[PDB]
Amino acid sequence: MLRWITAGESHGRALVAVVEGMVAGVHVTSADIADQLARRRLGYGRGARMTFERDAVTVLSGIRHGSTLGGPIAIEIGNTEWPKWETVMAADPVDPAELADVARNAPLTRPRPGHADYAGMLKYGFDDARPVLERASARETAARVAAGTVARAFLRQALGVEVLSHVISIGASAPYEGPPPRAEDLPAIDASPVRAYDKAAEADMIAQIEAAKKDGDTLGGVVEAVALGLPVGLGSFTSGDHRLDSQLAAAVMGIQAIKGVEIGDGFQTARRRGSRAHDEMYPGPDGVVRSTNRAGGLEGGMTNGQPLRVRAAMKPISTVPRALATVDLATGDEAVAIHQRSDVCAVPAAGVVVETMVALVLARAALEKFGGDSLAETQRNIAAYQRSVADR
Amino acid sequence: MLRWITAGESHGRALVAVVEGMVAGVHVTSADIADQLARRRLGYGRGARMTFERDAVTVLSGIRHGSTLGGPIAIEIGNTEWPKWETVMAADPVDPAELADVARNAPLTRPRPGHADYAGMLKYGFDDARPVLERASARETAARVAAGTVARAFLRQALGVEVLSHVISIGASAPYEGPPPRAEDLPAIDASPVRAYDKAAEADMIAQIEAAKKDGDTLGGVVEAVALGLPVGLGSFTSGDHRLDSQLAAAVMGIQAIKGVEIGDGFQTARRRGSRAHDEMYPGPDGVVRSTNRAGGLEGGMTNGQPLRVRAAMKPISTVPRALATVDLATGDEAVAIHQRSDVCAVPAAGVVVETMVALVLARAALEKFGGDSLAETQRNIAAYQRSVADR
Amino acid sequence: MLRWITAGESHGRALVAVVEGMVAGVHVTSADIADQLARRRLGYGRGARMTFERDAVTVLSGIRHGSTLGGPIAIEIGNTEWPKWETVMAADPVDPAELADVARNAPLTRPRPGHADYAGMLKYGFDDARPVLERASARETAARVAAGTVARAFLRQALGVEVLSHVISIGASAPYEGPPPRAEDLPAIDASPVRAYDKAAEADMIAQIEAAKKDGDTLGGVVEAVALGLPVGLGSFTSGDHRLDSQLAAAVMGIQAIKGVEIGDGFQTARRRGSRAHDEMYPGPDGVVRSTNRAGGLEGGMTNGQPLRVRAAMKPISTVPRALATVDLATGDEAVAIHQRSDVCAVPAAGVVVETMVALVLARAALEKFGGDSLAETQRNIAAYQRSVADR
Amino acid sequence: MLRWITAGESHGRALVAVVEGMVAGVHVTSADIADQLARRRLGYGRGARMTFERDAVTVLSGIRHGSTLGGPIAIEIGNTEWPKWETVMAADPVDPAELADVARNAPLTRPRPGHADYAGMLKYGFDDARPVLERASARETAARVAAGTVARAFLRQALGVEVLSHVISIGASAPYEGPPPRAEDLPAIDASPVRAYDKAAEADMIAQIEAAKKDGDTLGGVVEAVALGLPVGLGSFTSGDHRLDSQLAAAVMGIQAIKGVEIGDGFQTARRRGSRAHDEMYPGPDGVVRSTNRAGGLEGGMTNGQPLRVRAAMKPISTVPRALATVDLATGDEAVAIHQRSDVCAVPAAGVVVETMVALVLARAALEKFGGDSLAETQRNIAAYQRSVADR
Ligand SMILES: NC(=O)c1cccnc1
Ligand SMILES: NC(=O)c1cccnc1
Ligand SMILES: NC(=O)c1cccnc1
Ligand SMILES: NC(=O)c1cccnc1
Ligand SMILES: [Cl-]
Ligand SMILES: [Cl-]
Ligand SMILES: [Cl-]
Ligand SMILES: [Cl-]
Ligand code: NA
Ligand code: NA
Ligand code: NA
Ligand code: NA
Ligand code: NA
Ligand code: NA
Ligand code: NA
Ligand code: NA
Repeated sequence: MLRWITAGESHGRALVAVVEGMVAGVHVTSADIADQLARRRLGYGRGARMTFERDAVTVLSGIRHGSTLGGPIAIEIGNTEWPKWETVMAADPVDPAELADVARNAPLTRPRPGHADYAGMLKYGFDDARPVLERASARETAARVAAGTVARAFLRQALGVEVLSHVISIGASAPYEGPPPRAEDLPAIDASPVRAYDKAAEADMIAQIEAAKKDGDTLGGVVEAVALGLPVGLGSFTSGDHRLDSQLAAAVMGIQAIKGVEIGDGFQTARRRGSRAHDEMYPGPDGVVRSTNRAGGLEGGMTNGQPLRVRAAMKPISTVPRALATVDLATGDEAVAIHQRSDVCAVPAAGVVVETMVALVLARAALEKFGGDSLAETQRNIAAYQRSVADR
Repeated sequence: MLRWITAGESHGRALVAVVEGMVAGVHVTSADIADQLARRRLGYGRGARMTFERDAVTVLSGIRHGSTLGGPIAIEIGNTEWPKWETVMAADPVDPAELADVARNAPLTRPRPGHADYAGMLKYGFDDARPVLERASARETAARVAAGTVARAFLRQALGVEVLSHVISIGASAPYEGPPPRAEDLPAIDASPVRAYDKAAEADMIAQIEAAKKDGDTLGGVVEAVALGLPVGLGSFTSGDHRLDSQLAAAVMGIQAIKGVEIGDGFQTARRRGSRAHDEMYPGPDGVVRSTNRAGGLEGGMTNGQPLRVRAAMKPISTVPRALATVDLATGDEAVAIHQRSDVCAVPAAGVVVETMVALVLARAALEKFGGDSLAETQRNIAAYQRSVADR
Repeated sequence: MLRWITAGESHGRALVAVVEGMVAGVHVTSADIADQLARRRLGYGRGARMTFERDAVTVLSGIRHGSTLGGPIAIEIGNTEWPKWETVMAADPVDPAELADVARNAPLTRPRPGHADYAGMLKYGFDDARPVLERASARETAARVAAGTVARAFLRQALGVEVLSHVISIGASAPYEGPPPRAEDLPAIDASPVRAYDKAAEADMIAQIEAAKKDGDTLGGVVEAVALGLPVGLGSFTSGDHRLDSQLAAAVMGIQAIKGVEIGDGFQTARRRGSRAHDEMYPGPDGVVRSTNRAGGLEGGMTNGQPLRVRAAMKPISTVPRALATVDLATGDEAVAIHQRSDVCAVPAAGVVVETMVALVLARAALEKFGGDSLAETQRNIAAYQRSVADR
Repeated sequence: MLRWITAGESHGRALVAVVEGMVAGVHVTSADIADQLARRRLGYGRGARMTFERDAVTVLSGIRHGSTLGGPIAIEIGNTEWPKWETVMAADPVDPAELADVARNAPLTRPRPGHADYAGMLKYGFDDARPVLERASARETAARVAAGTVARAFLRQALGVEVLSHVISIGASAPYEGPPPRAEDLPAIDASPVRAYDKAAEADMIAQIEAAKKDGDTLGGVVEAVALGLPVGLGSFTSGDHRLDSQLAAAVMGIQAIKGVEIGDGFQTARRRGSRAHDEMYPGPDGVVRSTNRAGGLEGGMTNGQPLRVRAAMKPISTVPRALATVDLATGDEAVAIHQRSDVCAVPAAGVVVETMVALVLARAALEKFGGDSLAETQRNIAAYQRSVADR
């Protein structure tokens, strides 16, 4: 089975992604990985969060001469700020007397509302929030995106599938409810300050961000990931855990700051009558065709061949300076929460991470159905299935 | 690790639930299971879907004298309609000539929009939808509820945790946005025709159902499961898959007809400014207290001690008679989809299933943190943790 | 992924096996299951352990008209002795005053050396061994064999693979070290009182059993499972857990009373020089051929196309009357262990269980490589792989 | 759950180990890791396999100031020979014309008997053995040992458990069948050229190696890992996969070149009568005591408190120069296998790897029973269990 794991602290020496169970023969390079990582730098005000200097990407294992080997793929992402943190986040012991004179090593005892700090401190018995926030930080999503690049390459090469995203709403903007983009629209989306597909929505969202920035506040939003070209029959109806919507929901809701996930029209579908809620089927040249995609490409836990549409609701992830009451756990005193990040809105970049998690799940589901140990083998199995479906 | 699996076809001989990894010493009985199963009969018009005769519950393994043994727990739920289906759904071969004279055995070749039928037929290479719909059917949720009863008993006995649900909206009703219920409110909720906690919302929802029923249409809705009494620190921030919101989203989205999941204020949180989106913390007698629960009891992937609130969006699950165009896959001809169920709205009963899936995930997470092989052992570990938290 | 789980107590109402992840379209019937279950009745003196009355087999789910459906397959095996145990092993509470008058309900507080009793009592905090021995009992292997029948059917139909076993040694017999049997030899083996393939070894083993029976003692032995017809490349070298020898060792060592597992010549291979330890390769008509199979069909974690040979060492599983000192945990007093079973040797029947566990692992590994959701799909993928190998 | 994964090719840039699910608060350092890695350099003739220059160890994540953080722990092990391989094993594409002039890049088309080469080439559709041998190589066991160090630290700190190993036999030596060593014996064992605990066996084994070295041959052997101080009740009898012997067998048999695994007296137990096969129990001051440990510390799938003894049979792992016939898969011609390693015997070093795999499994099983997210929490749970057992 395709599996992925991330490791690293935000201010540690490096991040690591390991992907296990990918077939041999998939073409992917360090440049491909760096290109996807660069897409996390996108978005109005993103420079408040990310440093200009790009981190070094190193493929440590599992790829030779631009082709996967079949074994575990380990990718390392450096931390350009490591020299500042090499004592505070040293792996090995440091003289506590030396540490006592390092202002940067001071414990953090005032948990931020909305973050892992409080519950994590209690759970792990930490008197300092540092070990919690270092691992909880959305910097970890860089490692996800490295892993996701492998999944993306597989999906394109094996199935001709493309994954992209666009932003539906930020703050109080009027949601974009038109058709999703296609792959050819990605350049324009990624050139939008808010990674919008619609110009009216783009202007509205930019205005929301400007107003929040002026007020010293922060915003969340809704993003839609779109996967095009999928075959019918990934996922299964045979049990709850095998339903592709279950798997996608796990992967997307597990992203930092995500508080909701929908497939297609989601919560709006729940407000519709059955006569207008579903996608009717009609005869077409090369099989059954639909005129609507309210289902968002999944029915009964499986891909139906329509575009897959997965929406994620992101809470505002940056703590508002001076606004939020908390408690100093060291003393029990009232306190004010201090922020770790200063960006107003991370929704556009969060979209890129949603794409990644969707790609990983889709690649896993494809390998479950089509099997194979090399790309050519998987491709033969796919072709045979496609022929058997066509011959119906 | 706590694990659960369901088996059975809707019209097969019986359903089976197996729960593996529950500690010994949890008090649970066949009567407890039957009581939870009875809660699936709740809801206005539910008798259109469920037969009056109650199915037989049999505990086959893993419980002795009302106490779990520590091994796998297998629960069987009979099918009162089996005599009608004992040939059509016979496990063993039947003379195809005999089968040819059984009208009930006719293949189903007109997939219903919104259901597993089409994709499942293609995926598994079936020329008949029967094997797909028999396993995809929400009758399988009975087996889930049997398993969930074990989880519920554990949560109550080990942690003093209660799980309940109430309905937020059905069709175009105005959503109930007030506080959630407590455990003591469950009798009144379960006595409501729409399992509502609010009388205004109840009337509105009943009206929606009446109008849909008159129009020969069907409805979905939104339900909120609520878990009370949880300790701080179930789930973790250490990776996406360990976040309790990820796990809950998987379990809830994997329920038939669910198209969206939210934690707390979910999608509305994405429309709020950071200054009003989160739950501020204040000093209190026995620790930190909050005045709001916008987070729905989870922050950074972990329980924070507030009520857990998980909302599920359900599409309308019953196919509207004569409304939906489809294709006869045998001929390629246009067709009209024929319904398998006739109930207008299954939202209230679906709430009971959401409760079950939440309970299973919570029990698994509790056993992950607190360990133990017997209830008394787990309880000692819980008490020690609670003391260590209190002593802060 | 193919998964299997067993549930049941020895004296409970029934056993249940559930197999999840088997493809649709595999031909298997209740008669096939009963036939494999009957093979557990084989062996000299087996009637000391098994009652003459055959247990009822019922397929509850996942098979229709003799063909798998693709969903979970649940098989129930009745307990003919249930009426004797229906109070002592009742699932629901019984008046403790009534129980106090039932001699059969007396707690067991004298753990048997060599069994789960002592450690299980301590682990789970039981003051009675009953709940431990009821689940630990090798009666549970009946449920394994039911599950294994599904795996066997798949292996035969998809790959033309056969799994069998023969006994190498019992007690102090001289081990049979000749070639393994082929499928056509199974009738003769199953007709042997000790399921031997060699007549000299058969006589020696029968003599050992006769001597032990006269002395009131018990015996273990060594069995070899053999799987024929496997394709090259099941399992992988990419990590320890993916090595097929790792997976087979887990499955076989997890059988009750097994204390050792070898692949091919195992421990003897460790005593040989490299010049005589391995299987040299030579040109042949339809590919590479070997003249020896010291490796037992696995090299570097993968099938090499030779017969797979897996040997299991079984300790003597029946407690010797009056021989073994133990402690009464209720009092701390010295005691003598009392036996639960009276058979001298269960090695022949244990062989049948080893076959089953090998079949389950092989079926899982085949589905991992070849994928597919229906048998025809898996078969096409297999054929394509076989062609690609042949074309080398 | 505790999980471990390794990544890396033998001649790649680096190896990586990731351990997920270890509690926070375990004291472990890069020096501890390097010390365990150094123990792989032990053994007569080991310098034929390992280069004098020690590889760099870098802890990338999951440990701060010598204490685990609770998140994933990633450890990197450098490759001192990388400059020689940086083109041949480059991750990114290299001009095939440039590669054509690099003798080191020549494909390997003559699979070695006894290795992954042949089956791996066929499985993955490789025309070159290089990608197979690079990942299959026992160099990967360095990454295992890095991960195992974390497990070892946890076992010592949480449970007072020590894991060690000694060599039982090499080639045709007379096996050492005396008592196992204790922790205090490790210095002497690690100072033995063959890591023997017995002086007679040591001399015999050294003689075997000398004779094989003179004859240009290679040897395997048998090693015993010993774990001391374990609590009663790790593992379970509730299913085959939960039996600790199953889990240990998987972990040990998954080590390169291992062809057999035994618990305690293993295969010899299968040749004994029940009256002499098991460990009788007697009253003692602080509980039940045994006078023998034929069981090797496990009964019914669980630790019984005696020393755990796990034996592994290793085939000879280095290919004998000029001895083994194979086939050139490029041409179909007969060929002779060429060796990748030149050491006569790797049994002593293999023992260190067996220790590591045992430690990982034991740590996982301990965390399953005792739970906890920090060491102090786990320790409290352990103490409470120990008290509850003592109070019996
Ligand atoms: N990159 C980010 O800052 C981010 C924040 C939240 C979710 N995903 C990504
Ligand atoms: N019981 C039901 O009919 C049902 C339908 C959809 C989801 N959950 C339960
Ligand atoms: N059927 C049996 O009695 C048995 C005993 C031990 C192992 N496998 C089967
Ligand atoms: N280090 C080694 O060479 C080795 C070989 C085989 C098994 N384990 C380790
Ligand atoms: Cl912040
Ligand atoms: Cl319907
Ligand atoms: Cl016995
Ligand atoms: Cl070699
Ligand atoms: Na390929
Ligand atoms: Na669409
Ligand atoms: Na208890
Ligand atoms: Na609330
Ligand atoms: Na088929
Ligand atoms: Na053979
Ligand atoms: Na600690
Ligand atoms: Na010992």
